[PDB]
Amino acid sequence: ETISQAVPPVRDWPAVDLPGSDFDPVLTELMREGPVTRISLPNGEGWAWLVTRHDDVRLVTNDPRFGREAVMDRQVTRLAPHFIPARGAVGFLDPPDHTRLRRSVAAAFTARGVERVRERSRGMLDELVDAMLRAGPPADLTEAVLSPFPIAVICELMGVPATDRHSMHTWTQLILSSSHGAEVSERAKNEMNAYFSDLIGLRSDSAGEDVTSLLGAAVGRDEITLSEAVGLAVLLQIGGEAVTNNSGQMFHLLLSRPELAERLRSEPEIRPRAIDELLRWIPHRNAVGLSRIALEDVEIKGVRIRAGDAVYVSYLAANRDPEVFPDPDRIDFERSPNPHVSFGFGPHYCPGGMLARLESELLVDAVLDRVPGLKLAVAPEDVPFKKGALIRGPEALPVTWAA
Ligand code: HEM
Ligand SMILES: O=C1C(O)=CC(=O)c2c(O)cc(O)cc21
Ligand SMILES: O=C1C(O)=CC(=O)c2c(O)cc(O)cc21
Repeated sequence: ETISQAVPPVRDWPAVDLPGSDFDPVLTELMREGPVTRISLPNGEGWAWLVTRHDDVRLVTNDPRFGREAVMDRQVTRLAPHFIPARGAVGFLDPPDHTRLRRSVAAAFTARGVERVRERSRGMLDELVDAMLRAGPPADLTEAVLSPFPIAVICELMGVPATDRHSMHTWTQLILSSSHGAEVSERAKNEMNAYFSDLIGLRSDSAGEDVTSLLGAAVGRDEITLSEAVGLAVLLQIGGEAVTNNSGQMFHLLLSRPELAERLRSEPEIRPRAIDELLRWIPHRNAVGLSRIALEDVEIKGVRIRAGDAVYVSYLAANRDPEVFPDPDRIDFERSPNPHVSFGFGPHYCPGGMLARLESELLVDAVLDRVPGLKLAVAPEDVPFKKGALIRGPEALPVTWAA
């Protein structure tokens, strides 16, 4: 019985700033190589496994045999020189503890929960768009709207005072500053970890609808510890700005394809489905994020993952799975059920998914029908994207309209 292979060599995945929303050439390679591959990233050390197919990604992210808690142990190979989550944040918690932590704020993030901030956010967005309309056609449709809106929405939902929004943005970008943008990221994490400790403890020891009040209440009832509450609050706060990057890519795409743009401009009722397809397609991040450690031996597509080995999943790769999404690279606003995974999978799935969709829907409504014929001020290829980041997106989005 011939001796075959299951030894894909370790392939280096250097830090590379990609153009616009173009797919990562290296990930394409890894995908076709096989369902299970091995990678080496800029920071940390080792060669972690990489899963890329839709079904296997769901398996790894939803199976108790793969944990996050142990990732803190050794120094797994990764993109960021530092680890983003705190030593007790949900990102580094497994089911037992992870479950009661997510349960503490779950009601604030369901479709029903986030719809409660819908109208409030709409007014907030109109104020930003109106201010832009007042300034003048030449505008940066990121600094004017895409950045300020998501920041205001997450701050209002978290219970962060408007006067502190600038601090949140400063710290978040230093932490997600592609991390290799220094490492000054650790001090920024600590400062943010101190801010939320104060907020949760200070004032949030009463009754409010905001998330920090909810967390403070849970801490007071001894349901979760401080630190657990702070760790979760910080990840929610930084994650809230993910909509800036993503919607930036969303509008760059739309403004690059007149066919797609007019259809959304003419058919408002198809916008929710269309936005979900865009979310599937847009390559949200550079490379991969946070791995999981095999807690025991597990076989994936004929490959034995040894206990202790690190394993990454690529949600971007899974969203381009030919088997699940026929003609993966094509943007089809109709799309069958299309269960992408841009918001992750398993216990760690994004708590902000519904909120992100709500924000994107409001942004599209305002940008397409509030601003008279908005359009890119330069060629799609001339739009500058962030070069040295974790979450991909425009550094600036030059636009004009018709006023
Ligand atoms: C279109 C915008 C967004 C995208 C594409 C996105 C995507 C993701 C992905 C891929 C993960 C990884 C799941 C894993 O660990 O395997 C994640 C986690 C997370 N996201 Fe988002 N996200 C978005 C917006 C948000 C927003 C607005 C918030 C704040 C409400 C948020 C909060 C979080 C948190 C707290 C986690 C960690 C969950 C955990 O480990 O339990 N996300 N997100
Ligand atoms: O763990 C990941 C991860 O592995 C990939 C991500 O994109 C991500 C993210 O966008 C936000 C997060 O809170 C966590 C992650
Ligand atoms: O981009 C990353 C990333 O590269 C690793 C992360 O762990 C992470 C995270 O825990 C939360 C985030 O919002 C983003 C990230």
